[PDB]
Amino acid sequence: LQEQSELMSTVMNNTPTTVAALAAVAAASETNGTIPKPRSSAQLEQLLYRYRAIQNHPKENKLEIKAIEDTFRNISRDQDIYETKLDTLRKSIDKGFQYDEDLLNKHLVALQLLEKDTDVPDYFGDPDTEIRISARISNRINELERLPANLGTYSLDDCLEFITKDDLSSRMDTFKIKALVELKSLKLLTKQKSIRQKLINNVASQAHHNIPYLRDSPFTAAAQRSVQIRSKVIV
Amino acid sequence: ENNGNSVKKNWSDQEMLLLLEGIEMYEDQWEKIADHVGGHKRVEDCIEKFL
Amino acid sequence: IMIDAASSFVLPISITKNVDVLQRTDEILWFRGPSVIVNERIINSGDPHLSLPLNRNEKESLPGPFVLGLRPSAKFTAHRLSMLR
Amino acid sequence: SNIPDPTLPPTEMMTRFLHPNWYALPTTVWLKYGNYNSWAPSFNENGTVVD
Repeated sequence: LQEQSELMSTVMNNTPTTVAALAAVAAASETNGTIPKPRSSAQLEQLLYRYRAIQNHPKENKLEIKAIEDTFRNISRDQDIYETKLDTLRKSIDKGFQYDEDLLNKHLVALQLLEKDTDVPDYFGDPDTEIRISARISNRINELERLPANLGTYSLDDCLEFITKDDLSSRMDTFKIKALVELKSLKLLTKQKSIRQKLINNVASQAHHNIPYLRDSPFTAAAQRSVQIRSKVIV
Repeated sequence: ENNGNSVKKNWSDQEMLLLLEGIEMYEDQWEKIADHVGGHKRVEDCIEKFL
Repeated sequence: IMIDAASSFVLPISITKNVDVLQRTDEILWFRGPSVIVNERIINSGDPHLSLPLNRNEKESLPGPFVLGLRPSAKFTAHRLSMLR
Repeated sequence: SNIPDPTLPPTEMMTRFLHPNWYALPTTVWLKYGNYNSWAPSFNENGTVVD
């Protein structure tokens, strides 16, 4: 029941000592299903440090302190094992390999593109798959609708402009425009499809008056000649 | 900016932003869409760029 | 809430004799509201006195607001001037 | 604006195309008179392309 988020809400509300999530046998064990070993760098570890530093005063009303100390012992043991493996890795380095540049350029571009979940090439009907396209379009829409509007830029070429305390250089909004062109092109996607349907169904509905090899055909010329036959009168 | 741009069919970020602004304003009447870019772009050319 | 208000007024008596530092029409523009003074348009969201980390009454007068303005060093500017010509 | 959201159920974009190389052409129409008519002109063609 969001045991890692309840401590964050109690830290943001500045009232983590009056309730302290009320860790008991029926409350601290229901939200955990021993803490579940969070995987953040410091966003969920400093909260555990503060949660240990606050509860040093009651000293008996919370029973998960032993599990938190065992988790800290596991973290220290993993840190010591990682330092011994880092020493073994730095002592196990061969002297000469002469690593090339082209394979490095192949690895860096692919590892940069695989960070932010986009397509990378190798260079080494159907409604079931359209919902999967719409779920990726709406994902980027909901991602671009969470950016702050007060976004400014700073390039490495501004030092020739001599920006004073009140200067207003003309290279501040070079990324705020590009953060809106994508957001308003993902919304006009259904707008351009109507123009494409009005264009293709007007340039391809005839297809036998401007294209020469389709109007120079023996079947098509005879058909266009024979559909214009006026009905014969009687007597 | 307000000055004249470079040679045509370059389509910088201002010219790409103002057309998508004007389409969300009017949704038709491309004579009122071409001048929202700045007037230096054609009605027959802005449709070819938007498609 | 109205948008198309005037918010600009010019007195008819032209006292434009010693007035050249203000904002002229090209007369003096007189607004309905005052001006605002912004020191620096860029905010350094680091510099942990503002971000307040949860690790460890202390007074400290920093020299100048330019710590919170992302001011580059002069060596890169001199290197760019050497790359200019 | 009045544009729809791009997570809408009409998104196929090709459902009423009917390309002109798939048009039905008027061909010779075979007619039937009865069970004992073997000297009559059997089929009919008015504005047909193929034989």
